[PDB]
Amino acid sequence: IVGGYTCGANTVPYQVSLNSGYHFCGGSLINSQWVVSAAHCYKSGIQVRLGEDNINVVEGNEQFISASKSIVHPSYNSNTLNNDIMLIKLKSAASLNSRVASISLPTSCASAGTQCLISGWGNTKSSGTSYPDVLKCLKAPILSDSSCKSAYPGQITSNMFCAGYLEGGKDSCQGDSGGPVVCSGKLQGIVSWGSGCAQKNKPGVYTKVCNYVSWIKQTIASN
Ligand SMILES: COc1ccc2[nH]cc(CCN)c2c1
Ligand SMILES: COc1ccc2[nH]cc(CCN)c2c1
Ligand SMILES: [Ca+2]
Repeated sequence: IVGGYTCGANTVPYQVSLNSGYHFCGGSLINSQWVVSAAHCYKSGIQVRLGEDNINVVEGNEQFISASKSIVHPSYNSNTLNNDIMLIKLKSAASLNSRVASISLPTSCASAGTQCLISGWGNTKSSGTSYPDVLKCLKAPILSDSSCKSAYPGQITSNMFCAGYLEGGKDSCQGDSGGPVVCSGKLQGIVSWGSGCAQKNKPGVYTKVCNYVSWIKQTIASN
């Protein structure tokens, strides 16, 4: 997260870190057994780390649970990033509490102008590299579909939306991939892609979670 703020330990209780020897992506806990992330975060050997603040220090609220199964969306295209969503099932159920909590799925899509919270352990610099230990947060509005498409000609599908600041300076970045965009208490987005980070006229692009709720629910119901 570039241009954000330190969230505060365990204040984003649905935020997970996906770990394969190191943090490599975010995700969102949606029930005691399941995490939603980006399809571009797929790899084998994932350990889901819940209750994290400092990802390099055991602080006492973590739960570390290995994935039993990953399900990339059937229509994910890794060249265009269309349908950039994946589900991860935990080998055992997380113990839910005030610091490890699921985030509600949307019942309808969110509108341009809605304020959201984007979070992760990604790079905090737009030119250069610095990776934080503690979770970073950014409040950002959803942008209009028209401004999103104008910013990224030929690339925005009906399964994507932009959020952030056309002036630059505030954005998600590398390592925030797969993490949450939460608006009015609902998971509306997943950190998906963008041109650089925090660049003028190049806002972050996010998977439009509301399009996937039926797939998520039916997948959970049979897996
Ligand atoms: C865009 O950066 C990342 C970062 C972490 C990642 N893990 C696995 C993948 C590729 C998915 N098959 C990936 C990509
Ligand atoms: C500019 O390099 C990267 C590298 C990896 C990334 N993952 C997601 C994003 C977009 C964040 N808005 C991103 C950007
Ligand atoms: Ca920790």
